[PDB]
Amino acid sequence: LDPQIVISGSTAAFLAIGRFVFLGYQRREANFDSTVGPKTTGATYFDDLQKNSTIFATNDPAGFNIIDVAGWGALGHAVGFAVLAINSLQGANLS
Amino acid sequence: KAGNWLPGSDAPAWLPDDLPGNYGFDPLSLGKEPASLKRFTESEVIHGRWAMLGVAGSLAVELLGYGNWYDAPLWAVNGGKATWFGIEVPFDLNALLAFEFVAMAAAEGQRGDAGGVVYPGGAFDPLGFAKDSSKSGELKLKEIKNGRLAMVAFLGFVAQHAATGKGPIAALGEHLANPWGANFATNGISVPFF
Amino acid sequence: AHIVKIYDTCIGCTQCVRACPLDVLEMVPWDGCKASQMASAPRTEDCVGCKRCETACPTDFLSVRVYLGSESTRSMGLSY
Amino acid sequence: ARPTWLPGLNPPAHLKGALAGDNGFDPLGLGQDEGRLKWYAEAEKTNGRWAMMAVAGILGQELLGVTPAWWEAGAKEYDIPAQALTPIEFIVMGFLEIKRYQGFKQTGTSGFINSFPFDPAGMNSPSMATKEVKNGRLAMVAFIGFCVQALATRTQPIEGLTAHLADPFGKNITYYLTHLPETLGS
Amino acid sequence: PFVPPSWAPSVFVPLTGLVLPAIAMATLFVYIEKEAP
Amino acid sequence: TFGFLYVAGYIGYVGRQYLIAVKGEAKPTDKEIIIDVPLATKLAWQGAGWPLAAVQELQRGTLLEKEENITVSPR
Amino acid sequence: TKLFPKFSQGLAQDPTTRRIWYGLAMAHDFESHDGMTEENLYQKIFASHFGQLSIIFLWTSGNLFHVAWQGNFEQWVTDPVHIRPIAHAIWDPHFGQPAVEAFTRGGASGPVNISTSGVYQWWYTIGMRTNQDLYVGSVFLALVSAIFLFAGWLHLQPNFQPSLSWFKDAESRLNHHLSGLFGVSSLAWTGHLVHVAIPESRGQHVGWDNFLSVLPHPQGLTPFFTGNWAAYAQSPDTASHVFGTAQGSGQAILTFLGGFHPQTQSLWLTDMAHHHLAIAVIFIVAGHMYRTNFGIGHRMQAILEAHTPPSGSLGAGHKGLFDTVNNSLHFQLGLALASVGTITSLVAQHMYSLPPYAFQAIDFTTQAALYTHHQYIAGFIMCGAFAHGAIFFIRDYDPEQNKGNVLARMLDHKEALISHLSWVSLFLGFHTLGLYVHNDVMQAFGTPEKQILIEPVFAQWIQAAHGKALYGFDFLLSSKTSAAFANGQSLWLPGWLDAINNNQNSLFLTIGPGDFLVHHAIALGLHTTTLILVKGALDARGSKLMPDKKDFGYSFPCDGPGRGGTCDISAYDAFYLAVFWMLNTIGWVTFYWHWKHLTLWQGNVAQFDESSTYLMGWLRDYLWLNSSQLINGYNPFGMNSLSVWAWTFLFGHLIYATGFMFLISWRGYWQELIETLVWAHEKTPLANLVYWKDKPVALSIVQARLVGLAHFSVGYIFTYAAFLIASTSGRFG
Ligand code: CLA
Ligand code: CLA
Ligand code: CLA
Ligand code: CLA
Ligand code: CLA
Ligand SMILES: CC1=C(/C=C/C(C)=C/C=C/C(C)=C/C=C/C=C(C)/C=C/C=C(C)/C=C/C2=C(C)CCCC2(C)C)C(C)(C)CCC1
Ligand SMILES: CC1=C(/C=C/C(C)=C/C=C/C(C)=C/C=C/C=C(C)/C=C/C=C(C)/C=C/C2=C(C)CCCC2(C)C)C(C)(C)CCC1
Ligand SMILES: CCCCCCCCCCCCO[C@H]1O[C@H](CO)[C@@H](O[C@H]2O[C@H](CO)[C@@H](O)[C@H](O)[C@H]2O)[C@H](O)[C@H]1O
Repeated sequence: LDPQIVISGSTAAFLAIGRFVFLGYQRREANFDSTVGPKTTGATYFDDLQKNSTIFATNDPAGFNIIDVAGWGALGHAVGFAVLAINSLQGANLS
Repeated sequence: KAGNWLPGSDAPAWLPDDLPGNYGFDPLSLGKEPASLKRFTESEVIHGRWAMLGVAGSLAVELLGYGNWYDAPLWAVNGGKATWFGIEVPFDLNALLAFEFVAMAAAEGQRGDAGGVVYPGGAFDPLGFAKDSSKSGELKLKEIKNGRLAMVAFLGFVAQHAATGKGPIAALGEHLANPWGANFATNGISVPFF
Repeated sequence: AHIVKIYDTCIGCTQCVRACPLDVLEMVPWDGCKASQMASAPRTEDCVGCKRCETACPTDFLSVRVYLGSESTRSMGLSY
Repeated sequence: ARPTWLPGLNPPAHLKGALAGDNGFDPLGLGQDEGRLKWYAEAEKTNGRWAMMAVAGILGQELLGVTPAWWEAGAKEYDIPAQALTPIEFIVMGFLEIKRYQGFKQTGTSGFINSFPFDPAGMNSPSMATKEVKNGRLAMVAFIGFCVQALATRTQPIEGLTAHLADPFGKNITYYLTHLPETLGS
Repeated sequence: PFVPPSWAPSVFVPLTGLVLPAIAMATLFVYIEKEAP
Repeated sequence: TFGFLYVAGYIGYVGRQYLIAVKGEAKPTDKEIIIDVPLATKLAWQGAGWPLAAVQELQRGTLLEKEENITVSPR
Repeated sequence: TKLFPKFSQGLAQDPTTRRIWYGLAMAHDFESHDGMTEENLYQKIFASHFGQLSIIFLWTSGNLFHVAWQGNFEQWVTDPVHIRPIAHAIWDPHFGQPAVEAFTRGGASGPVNISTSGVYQWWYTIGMRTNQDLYVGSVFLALVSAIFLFAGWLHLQPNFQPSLSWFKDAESRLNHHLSGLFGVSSLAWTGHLVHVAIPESRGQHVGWDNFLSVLPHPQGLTPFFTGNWAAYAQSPDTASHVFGTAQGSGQAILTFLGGFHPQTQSLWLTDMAHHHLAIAVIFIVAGHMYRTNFGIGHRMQAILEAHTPPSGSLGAGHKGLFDTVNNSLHFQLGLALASVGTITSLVAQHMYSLPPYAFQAIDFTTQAALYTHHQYIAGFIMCGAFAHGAIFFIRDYDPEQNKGNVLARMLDHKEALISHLSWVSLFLGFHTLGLYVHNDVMQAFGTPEKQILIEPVFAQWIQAAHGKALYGFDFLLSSKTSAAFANGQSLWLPGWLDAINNNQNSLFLTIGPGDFLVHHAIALGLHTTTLILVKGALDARGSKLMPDKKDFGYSFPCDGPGRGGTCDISAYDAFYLAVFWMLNTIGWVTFYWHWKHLTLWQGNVAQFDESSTYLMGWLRDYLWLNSSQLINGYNPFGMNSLSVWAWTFLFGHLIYATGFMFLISWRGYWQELIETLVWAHEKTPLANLVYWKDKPVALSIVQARLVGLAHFSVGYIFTYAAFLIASTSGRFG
């Protein structure tokens, strides 16, 4: 199989559904983590290491920041190589 | 109440009377919690609707002479090409999974966000059969009764094939040939001591 | 030194005081029981932890309790 | 509203913009203790300063026809035996670095030997401080590029650039990562 | 470079089995007996 | 397997019947060291139908004590 | 007052010898120290863990150094089949000349010990070939030990001490440990196997000097980046390959052969490479599950709060458990020991049947020692897992914050739990002991055909499902028409089925009635040991005989002779009694493993099949028969190399018997005896000039139980270790 089509194709699908299908659902479940509350309430260096010091703002209308791009892109790459690797096993000698 | 599953019994309290297809059948009291029953009510309809499509599809394939429901995906294994009504299809297995996963995710994801809708209507009822909303009681009862019947039938397809290995239509023909000598009591599988 | 505590279920039978082999306990006036007396532990520095007092208490559960603690010449019962 | 590494991203609070080259880039929030950020800021420059000299040295050695490649320099034998080089380096570097640290603790700035800051020529200003960091960061990225390009391509920095210029689409990371047997089999 | 001398056991076995234990026991005995100021 | 269980249930059921019988007496403890042989023989013969009697007690709910009538330690 | 111990003023004020003993025994119970705070508790533990890590890497360094310095690794690698590995040299001035000659062997300069830890096979498998390879590893690990020790010091300093909240960031630690500690380490280990270990097994040297110019595979990373991952599985090592040489070798670096290397009788290196690559991907992925500073992932508190069954069957469910686990170190330690303790057993089970190191199977002494070693360590860790679960209930459990959740409800029906464990233990003991005694009487009366031999049909049915065709079940992998057989017939079944149906290896040994009885005895051991430990935990907070046991702590002597007597009533004493049953259980396991393997290694498996069904066979044909060489290590005519194990064998019996003294005779007798010794010293002229500073007293009630249990355990271990090694090594080695 052509790696460029399969890997890019799978990544596009996983980015497309993530942006257009599961974005609303994913955000709602992320608020279920708000009900519990913040991890720590302190002002020491080690307490600062547990806070969202940097907020990744995005200009995308739906709020599809880079962290979401990395998450959904990784799944597409993972699925893409699974498809390629399995298809490679066809026509393998002594393997 | 659509009937009584066990004549002379008392209907469970937690099963509302107007619920379509309510025969009072809940031996294990799985629907006792109102929140759980609400989910079960939706799942039964969705399971039945898929079963109705599946049983109709499984019978249709063999009636028209295109094989049985079990052999349909063998082309993707042996190396042949897909066929629909005898018309060759240009896709392969890995391609098919792509369209289905994306297509079904969009539809099911859209349905999921509706928060438990089971009778949408509107664009899903173009002919307006249930637009009345008052006479829909019978149609909802007819849908669930055919849905439950289809779910039982499909389990028969899977169970029967695992025992005899023949298709649903072939099995029916074999029963009619020798009703007393060809049935579940003659598999050699269903009843070990027969 | 061990810790000895008297709880408000005491009926003032005096059996704990009689049982104690080191005169650690004593009876004092009280108004919380028919006997109008309660056990007291003013000299716990001499307690050895034998728990003869607990053996003698009739109430259920016990009204006198001994919690073995830091050791010393007196609490370890040494004559050398 | 200074430029930030990500469009439309307000910089985190612990980054005030006072430091030179402060683009608000700290996704992991490593620098939030004022006692560590000051140490890291000094640590950023010194790594960059060594990188800047190293990149110039590798490029200079290649441009002047020095052989062998920069990653084989140690194997070559020089006037001084390799055993004698290390003790000399350890004593000299230990002295320079120890006094480098002592001055930093007292003054909090960077200098050389006994002078802190070490600016004999009097060139020093916020612009010069900014230019040092940006050129330093570029050298740090550049040096890692040399190391990895030596691993994959096994060609010296300028040599690799010429090959890319001669055949841009034919020669690139795509070609080398799929032709390791050919390049390493030579 | 790594290989120790052939006489190493002769020195280290008595050293770690008879000498260091003696100093260790003396150190510990004095330490436990030491009284607080 | 079913041969042993019938005898094992027989022995256990007979003993349980006797123990319940003497709990009603004025001094149950003296009826345990000194066996009431006439009663024991009566219960010994009636135990042959223990599986029938055992099941009927289970369905009528008199086989088990109530959780509120059983002493337990602090927790 | 005395300085020692500095962490407890109560001990320092004690004028008796109890101060010395108790100061040692409470050193590491940081929660009980004077002035301890929660934040200081975590920082001390963090520092202590650096110390443990440094010891582990220093201990490993010492093993590498001594094998290289005094071992025969370079000679052993040439002919591993017919050379005994050397552990270290002996310099004992007490030796006589016959002893010096006796222990000289293996072509060594002088007396040496034979290694039994299997480090030779392990190191040889992973690519080590010369003494300099071991020397560099030894120096590297000594350096790593130093670094961890420095880190322990560093993070105790004023600006580097983590805060309390840092130690309680559960989501971040799990993400790192799963992806980095587990995933990346396994990915790195795959790199070693692909780049170093596998080439060394094919006769090609790869070291730090040339590994950058050597291609692990003829096609370098083109298959990887192009998705054609199957190219890495082509041309594997053939069945004729000679390990360590290029004859018969292949080119694949990732395979799924699924069997044993025909020569080394161990797992293929290309399978162990693909194994570690596979789990590395899973672990790296699994480490992106929890919340951090980036706005994605789960929060473990949310997961626990959700999982409450809607029917109320589990009450409140898992509500409140996050704080219960996140705030108690004894709860966390109990889960760590329980998980690690089970995995230690799994290591022992799988290493003897799927030997991963080349030439490990033929070294019978090594295999016996490795299995016994890890099973006894697993047994101790399991007892500790329950001990700290009992400590959690007394110290950290808060009834109000766990109201109605799963943990609280366990205490609600503790009598039901204990009653049913009691029934299972009684049932297994009655019928397991009864059948053995029945078979013994039949053998005594000369009617071996009257004994009760029950075929392990359920276990033999499992072996059929895995492909063992001896029993004729023709089930799943044992049937050539099943889908399970067909699908795997091209990946790993040909190798797996070949190995499982080879009856000369330990992969799913054939089992019979002898194995039925022993397995049910093992179940009795597990259930009874659990009963003792589980009772000690559920009754830790109180009972009818002592409603307020929690107010006294985890470990106290007793509540006195009142209320009938309360000896051994604390939760500490339940653990103390459970250690005996753990040793008894692990003893039955290791006797069973050893005897079934000795008969296999001699080829006469029929002896175990016939003699293992009654208890006289064990005493006669296993303990008595195999002691003949051990007890002849030294005799009135001379001595041989086994005289050390003969001496250690009696050494174990003595420590074991000495433990009986601390367990049978209790304190009151000894305290009164010591009082006449105090009188005698003071009245003796020329001796009363000298005097003591700590008033002599008898050991405490609790101390003697530990001291007696320590002697019991040590004598237990040393007796069987000497017998296990001597019987196995002399027979074949
Ligand atoms: C800014 C420095 C720089 C420049 C000008 C070049 C230029 C070149 N590189 Mg080099 N390279 C660099 C950095 C650089 N490289 C780095 C950092 C690495 C390590 C990943 C490499 C690794 C590398 C390889 C393996 C190869 C080249 C090759 C090439 C040539 C073809 C272009 C190519 O394939 O690039 C595409 C691939 C790259 C890796 C280049 C990336 C360059 C960007 C600008 C780096 C940005 C870094 C970023 C700011 C870091 C953020 C970190 C984050 C955590 C915040 C060309 C002469 C090829 C060649 O023909 O060499 C002779 C070749 O085979 N480069
Ligand atoms: C690793 C520990 C260790 C070591 C190295 C030794 C060493 C020795 N033991 Mg053993 N021993 C040990 C532990 C040890 N033992 C233990 C734990 C016990 C109790 C179970 C015993 C019980 C024991 C007994 C009962 C006997 C020995 C004896 C010996 C000697 C046997 C060889 C011989 O013929 O010596 C011959 C010895 C000499 C020629 C003299 C050697 C040097 C002497 C002892 C000391 C010289 C000191 C020096 C003049 C001044 C101080 C120097 C210093 C500051 C550096 C030898 C000195 C035998 C012996 O002869 O003891 C004296 C003996 O009878 N040992
Ligand atoms: C990637 C980052 C990273 C890494 C590598 C580590 C690594 C470690 N951390 Mg962690 N830690 C991290 C991030 C990380 N941490 C973060 C972000 C935090 C803050 C939230 C912490 C907070 C933290 C604390 C508070 C502590 C640690 C500790 C540890 C150590 C645990 C003990 C150990 O060595 O287990 C090694 C374990 C394995 C290699 C795996 C064991 C399980 C496998 C399945 C066993 C079998 C494998 C294989 C078959 C065995 C082969 C054996 C061979 C003989 C053949 C370990 C070195 C503890 C410690 O010791 O500190 C000094 C400790 O107290 N960490
Ligand atoms: C990593 C696991 C781990 C950790 C961190 C701890 C930590 C702790 N445990 Mg736990 N424990 C563990 C494993 C662990 N345990 C295991 C595996 C077991 C089962 C055996 C137990 C059983 C256990 C009990 C029963 C108790 C603890 C207690 C404690 C605490 C005090 C320890 C102390 O003071 O020791 C001091 C150490 C000693 C007195 C000596 C220990 C060595 C023993 C006696 C064996 C020595 C054998 C000897 C070396 C052989 C010589 C042979 C000869 C031939 C030379 C401490 C918090 C105690 C506590 O206070 O809990 C609240 C407590 O009551 N633990
Ligand atoms: C060989 C020694 C031995 C034996 C046989 C037992 C047996 C038993 N122990 Mg004990 N135990 C031992 C050593 C032993 N222990 C030691 C050394 C310790 C360390 C202190 C403990 C600590 C210990 C604890 C802490 C516990 C047990 C428990 C048990 C029971 C486990 C279940 C069982 O097997 O039921 C079957 C019963 C038996 C095998 C007992 C023997 C039955 C004989 C053969 C009956 C013979 C009857 C016959 C008619 C002859 C009578 C003659 C007579 C009238 C003259 C059982 C009663 C557990 C328990 O009580 O669970 C309920 C429990 O909690 N043991
Ligand atoms: C702007 C814009 C746009 C566009 C966009 C785009 C074009 C994007 C892209 C994106 C992308 C394109 C992304 C990507 C990502 C990726 C990633 C994130 C990856 C990852 C990976 C990984 C993680 C891997 C892993 C691995 C390895 C390494 C080995 C083997 C195995 C595995 C596979 C697992 C649009 C028009 C739409 C709209 C408007 C605006
Ligand atoms: C008391 C206490 C405690 C402790 C506890 C413990 C110590 C426990 C243990 C436990 C244990 C120790 C457990 C174990 C378990 C296990 C299991 C549960 C297993 C399972 C398995 C499975 C399920 C498998 C399956 C399979 C098979 C069989 C074959 C094929 C493959 C598969 C996978 C499918 C704590 C701390 C909590 C605290 C509180 C209290
Ligand atoms: C061969 C056939 C295989 C079929 C496999 C099917 C796999 C299904 C995976 C579902 C993954 C989760 O996706 C699904 O989560 C929720 C339902 O659970 C839905 O989301 C909704 O669910 C909640 C519970 O009903 C609702 O209260 C909320 O409105 C919302 O959170 C998502 O919109 C849907 O996409």
